[PDB]
Amino acid sequence: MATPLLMQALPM
Amino acid sequence: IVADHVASYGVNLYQSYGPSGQYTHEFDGDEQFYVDLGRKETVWCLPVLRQFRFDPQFALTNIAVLKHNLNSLIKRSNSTAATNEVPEVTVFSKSPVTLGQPNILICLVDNIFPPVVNITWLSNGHSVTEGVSETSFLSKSDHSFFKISYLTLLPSAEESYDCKVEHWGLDKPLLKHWEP
Amino acid sequence: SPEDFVYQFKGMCYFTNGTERVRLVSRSIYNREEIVRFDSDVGEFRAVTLLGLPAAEYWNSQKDILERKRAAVDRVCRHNYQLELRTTLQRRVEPTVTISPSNLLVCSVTDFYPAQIKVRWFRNDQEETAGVVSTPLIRNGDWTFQILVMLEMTPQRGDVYTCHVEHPSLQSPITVEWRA
Repeated sequence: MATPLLMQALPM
Repeated sequence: IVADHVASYGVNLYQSYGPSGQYTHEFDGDEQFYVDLGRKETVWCLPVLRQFRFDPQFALTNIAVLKHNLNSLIKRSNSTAATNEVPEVTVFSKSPVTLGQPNILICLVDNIFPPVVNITWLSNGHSVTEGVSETSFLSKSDHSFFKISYLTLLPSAEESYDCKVEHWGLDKPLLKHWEP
Repeated sequence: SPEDFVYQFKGMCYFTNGTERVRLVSRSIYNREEIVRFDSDVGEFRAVTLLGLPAAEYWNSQKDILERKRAAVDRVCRHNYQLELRTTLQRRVEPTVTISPSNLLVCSVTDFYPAQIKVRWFRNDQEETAGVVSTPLIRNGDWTFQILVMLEMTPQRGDVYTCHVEHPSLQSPITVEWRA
């Protein structure tokens, strides 16, 4: 891939 | 934590003052890109990385979550506001100084909390803004930040500079001086 | 001084020996207080302070959120490392080495990447360590570093001082000499 992935913030 | 390499994918920041957010990825302490939230545009900070694609929408979604969490936490913390730290300011050149060879002045503002700061440059007592740029707020493991400002110049005996730093943790704007 | 309430979310990956050992820690931080984190070594959310307890409890109770966090080490960390391998981990920038007296001799090693570097001072054929102090690595913020390595000396007749620099961007050490 040429695509960095990210970690998703979760809602409280 | 011991490791050969450390990355943040990403550093998400949101604060009530402004309010304002910041979304970046860091690899080994350097900024890979940031998302300009207002323009919904990814801005790469290292040329070789421009071959990649990161959809700014992903950052907008994360920052929206942070905004919702921040407001939940303000009340539960009994409105415990940020403590104003004293930032530490250091000014140095990128390369050894030889007069008439282009160089860059670097002003490192470290231990920044909260991440609100004004970094300006004075060339012979008067403010200048041409040739000035800066990093985003870069994260640290103690959860404070640092930021670096730059001033492109041609070193000469007749010119000296100051990095001027404004922050709530300071009594007065701190002035760091530099001469060739 | 106006008040500020700050929220941070960091999605961190710690790499050792390529992707042989990878540890993911996502941190939720109120002001400067880490309040919840997911550590892939632990495998569930853990509150760090009372402020983050209901978040951790709530997040852990959602099995799908949990399964996604547990897979993030492979989906996010190991995936992005493949991009780093083609880019950040191949970046090589060769240091410039300069010796200048400030007695005290200063070896400036400027504009290198990556961070791994070894600077040694020699007097004649022998390494000096007793009278040597080095700055920490100085991060320029533009994906280069510099470092200053200083030598306290009492120069006798015929003394030859050598600053010796090893770095992954060089096939052989750089050597620069200086005589009183």
